[PDB]
Amino acid sequence: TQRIASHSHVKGLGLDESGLAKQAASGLVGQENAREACGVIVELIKSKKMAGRAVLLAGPPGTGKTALALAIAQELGSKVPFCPMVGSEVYSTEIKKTEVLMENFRRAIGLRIKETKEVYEGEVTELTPCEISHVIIGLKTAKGTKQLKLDPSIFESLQKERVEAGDVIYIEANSGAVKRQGRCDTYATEFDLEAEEYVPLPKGDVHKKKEIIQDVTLHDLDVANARPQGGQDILSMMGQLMKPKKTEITDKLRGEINKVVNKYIDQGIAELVPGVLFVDEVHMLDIECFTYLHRALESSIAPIVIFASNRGNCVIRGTEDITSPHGIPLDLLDRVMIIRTMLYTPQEMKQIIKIRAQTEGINISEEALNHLGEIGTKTTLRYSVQLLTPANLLAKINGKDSIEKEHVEEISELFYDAKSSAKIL
Amino acid sequence: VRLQRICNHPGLVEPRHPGSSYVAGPLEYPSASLILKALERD
Amino acid sequence: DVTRIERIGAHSHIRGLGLDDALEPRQASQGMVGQLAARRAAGVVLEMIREGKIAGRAVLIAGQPGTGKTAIAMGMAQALGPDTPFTAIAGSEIFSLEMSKTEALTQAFRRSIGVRIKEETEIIEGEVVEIQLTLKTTEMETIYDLGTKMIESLTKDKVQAGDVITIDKATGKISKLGRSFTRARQKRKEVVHTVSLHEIDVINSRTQGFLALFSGDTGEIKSEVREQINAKVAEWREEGKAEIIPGVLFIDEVHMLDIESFSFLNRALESDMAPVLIMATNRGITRIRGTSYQSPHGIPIDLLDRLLIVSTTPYSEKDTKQILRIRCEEEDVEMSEDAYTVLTRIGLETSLRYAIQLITAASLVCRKRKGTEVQVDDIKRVYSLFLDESRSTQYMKEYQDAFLFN
Amino acid sequence: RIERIGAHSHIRGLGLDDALEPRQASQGMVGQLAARRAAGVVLEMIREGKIAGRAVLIAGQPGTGKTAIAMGMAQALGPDTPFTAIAGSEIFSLEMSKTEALTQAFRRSIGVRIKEETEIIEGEVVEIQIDRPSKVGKLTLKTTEMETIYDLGTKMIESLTKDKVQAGDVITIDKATGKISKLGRSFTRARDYDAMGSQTKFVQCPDGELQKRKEVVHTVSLHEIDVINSRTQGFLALFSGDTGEIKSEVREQINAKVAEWREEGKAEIIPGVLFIDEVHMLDIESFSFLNRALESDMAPVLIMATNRGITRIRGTSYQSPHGIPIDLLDRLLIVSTTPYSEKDTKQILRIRCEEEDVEMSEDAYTVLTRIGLETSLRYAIQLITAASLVCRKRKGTEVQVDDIKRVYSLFLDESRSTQYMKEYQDAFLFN
Amino acid sequence: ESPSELMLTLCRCGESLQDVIDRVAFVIPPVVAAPPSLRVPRPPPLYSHRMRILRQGLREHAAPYFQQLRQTTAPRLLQFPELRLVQFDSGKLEALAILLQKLKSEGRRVLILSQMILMLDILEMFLNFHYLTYVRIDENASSEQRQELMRSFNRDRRIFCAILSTHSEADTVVFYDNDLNPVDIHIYRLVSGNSIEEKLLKNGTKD
Ligand SMILES: Nc1ncnc2c1ncn2[C@@H]1O[C@H](COP(=O)(O)OP(=O)(O)O)[C@@H](O)[C@H]1O
Ligand SMILES: Nc1ncnc2c1ncn2[C@@H]1O[C@H](COP(=O)(O)OP(=O)(O)O)[C@@H](O)[C@H]1O
Ligand SMILES: Nc1ncnc2c1ncn2[C@@H]1O[C@H](COP(=O)(O)OP(=O)(O)O)[C@@H](O)[C@H]1O
Repeated sequence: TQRIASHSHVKGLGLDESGLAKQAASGLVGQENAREACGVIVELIKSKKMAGRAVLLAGPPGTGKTALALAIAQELGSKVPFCPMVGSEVYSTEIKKTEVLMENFRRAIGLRIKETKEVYEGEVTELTPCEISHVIIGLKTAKGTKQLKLDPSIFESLQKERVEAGDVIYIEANSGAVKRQGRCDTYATEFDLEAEEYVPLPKGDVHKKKEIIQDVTLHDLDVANARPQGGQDILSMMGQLMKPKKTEITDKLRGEINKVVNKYIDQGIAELVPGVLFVDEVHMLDIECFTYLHRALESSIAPIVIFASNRGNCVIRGTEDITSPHGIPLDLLDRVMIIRTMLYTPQEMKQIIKIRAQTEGINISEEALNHLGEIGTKTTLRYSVQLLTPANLLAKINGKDSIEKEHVEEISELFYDAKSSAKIL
Repeated sequence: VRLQRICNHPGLVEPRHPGSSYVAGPLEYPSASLILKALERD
Repeated sequence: DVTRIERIGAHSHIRGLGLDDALEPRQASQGMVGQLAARRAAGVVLEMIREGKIAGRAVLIAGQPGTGKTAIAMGMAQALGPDTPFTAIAGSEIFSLEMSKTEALTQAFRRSIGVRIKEETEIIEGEVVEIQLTLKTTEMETIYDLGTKMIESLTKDKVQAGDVITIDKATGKISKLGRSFTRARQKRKEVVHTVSLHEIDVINSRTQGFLALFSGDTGEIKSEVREQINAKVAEWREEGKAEIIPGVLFIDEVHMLDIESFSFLNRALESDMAPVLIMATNRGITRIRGTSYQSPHGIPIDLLDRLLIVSTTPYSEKDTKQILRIRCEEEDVEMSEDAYTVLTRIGLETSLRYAIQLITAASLVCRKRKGTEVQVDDIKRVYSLFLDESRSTQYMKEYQDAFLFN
Repeated sequence: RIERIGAHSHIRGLGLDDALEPRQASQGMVGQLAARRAAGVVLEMIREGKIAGRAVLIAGQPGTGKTAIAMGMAQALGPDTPFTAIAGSEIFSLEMSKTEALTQAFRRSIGVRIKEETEIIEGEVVEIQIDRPSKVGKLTLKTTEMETIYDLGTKMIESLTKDKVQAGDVITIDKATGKISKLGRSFTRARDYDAMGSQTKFVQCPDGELQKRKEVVHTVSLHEIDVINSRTQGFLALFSGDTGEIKSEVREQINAKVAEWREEGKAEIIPGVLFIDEVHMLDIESFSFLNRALESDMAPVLIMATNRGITRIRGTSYQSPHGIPIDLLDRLLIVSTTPYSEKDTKQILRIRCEEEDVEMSEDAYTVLTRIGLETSLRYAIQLITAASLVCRKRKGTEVQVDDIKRVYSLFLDESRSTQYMKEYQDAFLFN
Repeated sequence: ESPSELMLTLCRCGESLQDVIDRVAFVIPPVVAAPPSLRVPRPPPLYSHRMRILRQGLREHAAPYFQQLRQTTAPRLLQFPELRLVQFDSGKLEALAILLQKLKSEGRRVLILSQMILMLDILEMFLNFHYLTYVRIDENASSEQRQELMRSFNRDRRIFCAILSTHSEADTVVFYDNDLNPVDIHIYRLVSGNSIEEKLLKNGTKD
């Protein structure tokens, strides 16, 4: 099976229908306050009506805030869109960071569309290029045969298809996408070592139009419009060949796109589905980023945002003198929820250790479990988790299967924690 | 009926289909030809 | 339920201006209440905008955070209505690597202004069922002379029986916009367009500047085209072939502007074709951007001198109750008035934002309770599970050691 | 041959027995036996390849083989497994954001192996006749077992006539591709004419039946797939390295498609290994970004090296152990290296002398070992070849301790250089 | 001056420079959009003349290499996973492939049996994928067509394999499906029954 990461055990928030947090469920423990709060938030987004609300998490480092976001995603299913990122990626060498944030917000939302589409394929019978415009193409298929006018654009496409007759093609009127499928299977015997392959005549009508539940983000709508790879005019082609550099997108484009999407919704064909945006290490953002967040969260179309930080009241990035709680400016802090996190005790450590051991499926002595819980009490939890694989390797190499205290101590003197290094540095 | 489909081939039903991309309609902008009537002193 | 792109907004409630016809305040209407002095000042400024006889006047709105100056600005914007240009942009959008700095502010200004123009065009059609000249018609038929592109194009055109697009009789262009008068089942009009100088300049800049509009790519258009187009606009104004409708502009968080920005603003305001401008900022005495100078709101003294100010004041208790009830009905949530009172208290101690936040959480909690009316118990539980600024600051201060750098 | 005797050429592995006990000498290595144990465990776990995202750091005195340990690891790993070593200063670039650079390195480290069946034939060019007017063609081949005769395809005709193959040659053609390849001429093929033409060797006639199916396997890295499909003719940029801001939607689309290809036996992934040197050269931004860069499943194990102690965090004023924020520190484990002992130094220098192929006196060994111990090992390593050159200038073979003293006097060392700078402080400006 | 040794493979295990390209390239944009077209009333004929002159200039200049340029920057819009899917679709085709390879090693003409009409088309896909011969037998064909097909089979030995419509000479066939009506080769029935699909062929009674 695919590899297993640290945050793989997580599968669900572990709440109960009543709205409470079961002590042991879906790979979670303790922090009933946080678990029920996440329940409230997931219900809020399930409302699918509120827009612009935002929340933040905090607490001791390595308490699973990332795990909480992941579990929210787990219980959210797949239909709703989702997007992670970090403060570091905001800095770019292509466009301003404001535009990076706005692009993120645009792609947080999702869209779903039911689309017509009209196709044309068959076996090429003839190709009469009467007067360019009058390019009639005769197509043969098991159902029968037809011949229809053509667009000189598709004429050039066919030219470039290297197709004459007795071969299979595939034409879509909307995109005008032109394509070949090798040669017909009728000519499977003329020669013996002719290179090109063969496929049989289509078993359906030349014409067919089928609907499809397509889904796209508003970000992709904007970007697809911005740089018109579509079209075929030579001026457009030349515009395409130029280097693909991403550019800041004018907001008038945004407004027109919003209007057109409103029209599409009024057609009843398309239905909207907002997403949730998760941002990690928000403290890494500068003062300008928070300044623009102030306005960005105001929009009537902004999806729900989440944050994360593991820092005290320290200096503010891009500010270098003011200190604010968690480093986030107090003004922006005024605009957000707050959800905290506790610390743990040895028993919870034993519980989570059992969970992880099952996750990677390793037999272990209960004494080793006790000693490892003691170590975690002394050290950080992440340090305790990291010891599992070396212990397993020690067990396997020596031929035994379950882990014992001897292997635990062996790993102990093999590797040391940060504080151990510091005291010996 | 539904025994033989799976017993022989699942593609016999729900035939695998090749995806594609959306062909958005073109974008238009109203204006007046007067934008160019002048600016050509000559 | 069915939703448009927009949804419940943080400041959706407002729809206009709670102003009397005599530019006087009515205590509560249009989704806003209180702050009567700012209300009258904003009415005066909006009247200035309507008149538009003066050129490029500037105003600033101060006040401690929380006082919804953005609310006032959005109320102004609604009051203007969808007939005059209005531009709103925060302070950080100004820094863009694509173009230089002064260029970005100059483009902003030239975008804010607006030029209107109406035009006419005669277009008539005949009900031609056959798609092939023989301009089949039911009102009055024409066999007028035949072109070439029209002949080779309309013949192969795909159209339903009796359908009649509003084709250009005056020209013949295939304009597939109109419908059939009666076959399937004329007005020169005054086509009115709105345009800004940022549109005219980019359109004339190159062969396809309209592409650059959407692409947001063009940078540093030479000032020569700018001045020439200004001359062209003026000489169209004089001849009556065109008219101007001076728009407006809004900026936010001007405290986050460089000193060079303020100097360029001081120059540019002096110009003639400057749309009216509005500002926004909260802090009091603060350091200016780029140096150690402490200045009122961190704005250069000279720029302040050539600018006016209007202040706001906190909300009293009953003001808070009024705002709470209006936003509670806005969200369509119904409370027990004891809940109203306890929540109003809490909001007074903590903040306005905290209450505007708690309302929806309480609504959802009650939905889980399956009731329709929320009481104090639910609010207390919600406030227990989530924290405000002060409570979180404290809780850190107990765990200060855990959190790094503290 | 392009290689040359390098400082770390003497390294050939790690010298660990099956139970991972290091051997006091093996494939050019000895010392830091605890470090050798830990490294053996790491290599074993890499072979297991059942887990992702693990990270480890190596700290110790400078010039204590940390790079040597890493290179022995890389050698023992083998070429099949992808590997890549980079320097901290290298990420800082004027073409891309740092985060994009880190993503590029990560994706480079991981590799993908594609398996696919083949269908080909090969044999002598027994006879050919082409019949230009389209062109009619007839041809036959054979092998060491039987013979056959076939018609000729029109596109086959163009292919071969551009190939201009000579009858009697040995070649192989794939039906689907219809692309031919010459695999070496044969006795009759290169028997040629009376006319000179050319001269060439021969190859043995093929064997087995003409048709052979056969399976081919390939390998490519994730970043390579990203780049090739990114710009649609961004392929040539692979060499130019001009790729910029490879968008995230592309990343996720590739991840989805590769996963689905994976669980269907189409191909097999392989968790590569990535090593970064002078990790302290990273700022706080890179620490933040990579801190989460380990959760993504496609996470090759990371190895870091740095000798600092309680140093200012790059880009700020914060002292931290080795200048790495504690958030990362708790996410990884450490290994320490001790300064070397006396006799082990003798062994190391004898190994390096063997490397250089210069064999000299025992008193020279004693004196040079003591001098290097007092000053540093690296200066001794420098003096090795210098003494070799001096002795060869003497026209003898055995280097003598007097020659060692001569060369030592010739090339002052660090301590002597600072002592000199002291001898005249005002010699050089800005003191 | 002109080393131009060769464009070396990018570590693709021997072959390279096209197989990697056509194996890896699969990306499709989520959306494709046309260029925006400005809407103006009657425009000046002078701008029209200038832009049309530009439209003339662009070609001829591009004409000689307009074609070569046009093959590129035409981003793929869709794909078609091959019968490699058959791997995860039906164990029948993958499991038989080996025995069909054995038969091709031997060299008997092989007629194949089945009942579903669409399974015939799928098996035709299979045949094409393996690069073998074929001949289709259906029920829409008339009797003279049936006998002409038999004549094609017998007169021509070039074909190697054939498919029979269940409705109604060589020495290689194997059953495929089940039915209720009566109407040295080894017949390895297509029974992928590791479950009740065995009893599914055993009794065939009212119960
Ligand atoms: N209920 C839980 N069960 C198991 N592990 C947990 C739980 N809560 C937190 N963790 C641990 O927290 C770690 C993740 O920490 P992380 O979220 O990155 O730190 P922070 O919470 O400061 O962002 C994981 O290794 C996970 O094992
Ligand atoms: N009555 C209100 N209605 C809406 N928003 C308010 C109200 N009072 C305070 N605020 C909000 O408090 C935030 C910080 O206050 P302040 O900056 O003074 O307001 P503004 O953003 O309007 O300048 C503002 O973003 C504003 O939206
Ligand atoms: N125990 C050893 N065995 C063999 N060679 C060694 C040993 N220790 C050091 N060396 C040699 O000395 C060098 C030590 O440099 P190193 O400490 O790795 O540099 P850095 O401090 O940059 O990591 C190595 O390149 C290696 O060639």
